[PDB]
Amino acid sequence: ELQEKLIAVNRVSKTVKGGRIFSFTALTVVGDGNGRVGFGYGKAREVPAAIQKAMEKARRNMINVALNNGTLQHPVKGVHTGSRVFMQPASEGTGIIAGGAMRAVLEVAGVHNVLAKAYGSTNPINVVRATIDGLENMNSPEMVAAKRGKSVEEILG
Amino acid sequence: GQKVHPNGIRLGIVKPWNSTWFANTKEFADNLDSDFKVRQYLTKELAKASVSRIVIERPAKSIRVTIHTARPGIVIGKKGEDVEKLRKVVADIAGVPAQINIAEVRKPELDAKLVADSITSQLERRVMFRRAMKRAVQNAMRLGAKGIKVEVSGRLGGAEIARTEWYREGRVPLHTLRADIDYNTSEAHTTYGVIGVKVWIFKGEIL
Amino acid sequence: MLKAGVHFGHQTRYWNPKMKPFIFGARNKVHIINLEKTVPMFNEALAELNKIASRKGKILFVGTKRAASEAVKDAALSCDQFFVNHRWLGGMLTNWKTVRQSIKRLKDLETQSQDGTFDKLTKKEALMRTRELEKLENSLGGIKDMGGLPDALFVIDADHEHIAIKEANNLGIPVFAIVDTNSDPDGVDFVIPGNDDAIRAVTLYLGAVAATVREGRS
RNA sequence: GGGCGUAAAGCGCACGCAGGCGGUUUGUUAAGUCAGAUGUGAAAUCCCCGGGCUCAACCUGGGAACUGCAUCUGAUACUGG
RNA sequence: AAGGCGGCCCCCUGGACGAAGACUGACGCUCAGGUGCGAAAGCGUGGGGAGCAAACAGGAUUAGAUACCCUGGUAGUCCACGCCGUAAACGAUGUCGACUUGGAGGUUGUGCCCUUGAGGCGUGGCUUCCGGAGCUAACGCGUUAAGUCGACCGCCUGGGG
RNA sequence: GCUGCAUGGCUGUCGUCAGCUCGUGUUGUGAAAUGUUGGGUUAAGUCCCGCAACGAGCGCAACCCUUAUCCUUUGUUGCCA
RNA sequence: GCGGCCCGCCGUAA
Repeated sequence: ELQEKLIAVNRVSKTVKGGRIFSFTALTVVGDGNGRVGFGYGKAREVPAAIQKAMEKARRNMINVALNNGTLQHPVKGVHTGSRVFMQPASEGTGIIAGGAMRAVLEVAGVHNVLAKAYGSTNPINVVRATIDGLENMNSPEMVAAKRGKSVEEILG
Repeated sequence: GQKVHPNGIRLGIVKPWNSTWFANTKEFADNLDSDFKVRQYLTKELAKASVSRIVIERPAKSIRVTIHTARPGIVIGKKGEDVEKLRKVVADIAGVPAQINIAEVRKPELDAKLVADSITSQLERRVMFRRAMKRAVQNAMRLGAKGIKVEVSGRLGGAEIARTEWYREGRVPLHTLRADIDYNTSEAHTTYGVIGVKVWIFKGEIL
Repeated sequence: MLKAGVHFGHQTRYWNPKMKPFIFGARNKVHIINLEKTVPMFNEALAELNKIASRKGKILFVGTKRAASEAVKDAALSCDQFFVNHRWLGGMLTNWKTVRQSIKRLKDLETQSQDGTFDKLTKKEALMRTRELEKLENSLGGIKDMGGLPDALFVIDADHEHIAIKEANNLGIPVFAIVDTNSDPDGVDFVIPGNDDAIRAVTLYLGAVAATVREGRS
């Protein structure tokens, strides 16, 4: 039932006295239908082992996000060490418009009508933090009222 | 050339022989020639059968052959007609009376020669090399073994230089001589060139 | 509670600023703990882990600091509890599926105490086998037959056992720790302020805990 | 809707005219600032609501905008006098 | 203020700081263009010249040595009065104002308790070194921020050319 | 007959040198690190103590051959007390 | 604690 996606497979090398030894690394993201999402990065000597080693470590770390009818209304901007991201909610009928990794993450997260743009560096690992970027700090419409000690109506206005 | 051969270094301690008999210095050459001729002739037609090894003994007056196979049904064929044909043709080869005995291989995925033949026959028909040796190792460890190692080298479909890969499990200590290792090899006349296979099986120590 | 037999923090020179509201004005250049505040939440924290014992809490104790090292095992095994007292291994909780086989190894070895020299009488194996068996139970004495994943956990010294606390947070295991003026509340803050380096105080704490946990089951 | 320790980038260091910015009130002030209404912002184009050419490009009807500019009155929290 | 400042005595003169009190009443911050002060080397005129030492001369070493080593050695380094206006002129961090967990010190004012002493309660200024949150590509910085903000100014836009 | 710079097997080689790696878990965005480091010891990653490591595999040694002392079985073609 | 001793043709293994 969980949705899984594979993004990047790049060879990585290390040098020793006898020469160069190679390795493969893979980055994968695992998501539920409507809010649970997680990603995993796994080293290995061979590609299939890398995939089967990243899958389970991506399964363990699942994080929930609040959203309604395949979106949630918030102009959220996310920042990381090198990459900078920004996404905003769409109205309806629009698909999902975003970059490469962003497309997979927003697809398996459960959002179905959103607008997003990627600034800065385009390395897949840093932009994969789009989850942690805003979705972790995503704000709930009733939670704001709860912490302000008011009802949802007055907050909505 | 780095490794001494495991079989030779253990031939007298924890290993049997393939042809135990006696002959003086005069009749060594013709005896060996007859042994080789019989072995190769038998190995030719029985390639379809899962033939493991052939044992030849001379009780100072006769020739006897022993065949180890996991598939005695085709080895004998429908009935003794195949065995009678083999005995008469080997009597033609060696005029001395001959007896044919058939052994049994209980575990086809044992007998490193047999698994080598299986994997090379798989590689004959254009299959990528990873799956074949992987499943061979899986079968070897599934039936219970304290060690397993497989080696392959040659042109693996690419024009570049020949590479060499090996997967191992358990313990396969070749520096301890009491340990029994089933080691053999085989080759296939592939389109890009001859590809050799090596297999080691550590059944267990012999005390 | 009122016996005033518990000493106070190490020294104002070695003090952690994260514990400002749990302090009293120093008068001999030594911090004084606020016993008027230690008692209430200490009892309110005794409450739930007394209740947890009703759920077979399988609580553990860590006292590998040689000041309460002998005392922890006394309160340990009192009702049913367990302990570790030598060389806390790194990640035996997170990597439990690996260190489990060491418990299995000990459970295979101690049977050879009944027949380990009568199968073969070689004197060479006896000494090293005995030393290996003794070494294995020196650090796994209180864990020699656990099923794994203890529910609760009790700590004598926080910073001295920060590795255990960090190994507890990731797995969501509640923690009960005696925190002195040098440590800080970071883990599952069932904080128990009090002098960790005082045999009288630690013995009193252990006695109170052991009495509390005993009635958890019945 | 960028940067200036090591990737490009803080004047060698000071004084200082013209400029930019302005502690806390009290009252006037209506300059900026905010709300109205009045006249323009042609036609033509674009959008919307539709029509007629076999639909259609093409043509046509009405509304929207024409983000501005001008005048009178009101508002005086904030900046300015 | 920056460049920088060292035997002792005298003369003229500038700034910061502390404790307390009195007074004036926003008179403030930053500044394009302007003005002044800027290490060493170098230039002009007149004095001085112990030591050292560009240039230069011999002697060595080396395949060669034009250099590193040795023996000598003029300008200069010094003084008076004028130019020059550049330094890795570096904390490679522009000037003001405000807020944010700790510490060990050093130097210099001042108060109160036996001040007995070198005790402790403090309380201002400037400095040195670790270090939390936070920030950073990382190295690292961290109340003397590269943390959170406001005002003004000066600079940057691929590498060579 | 051509092609060891297309190839299987077979050798030399550093070098009989003592090192070389993996599983799981923890540390950093990352290449990677830890284990394999520190105190003492061995011919040796041979061991003991301490340590975010806990364990594993090829390696080391050993199990092989011959020789160095005597004990048992048996004396031809071998021995003569 | 101070004597001295220079160079290595162009492209090449995934």
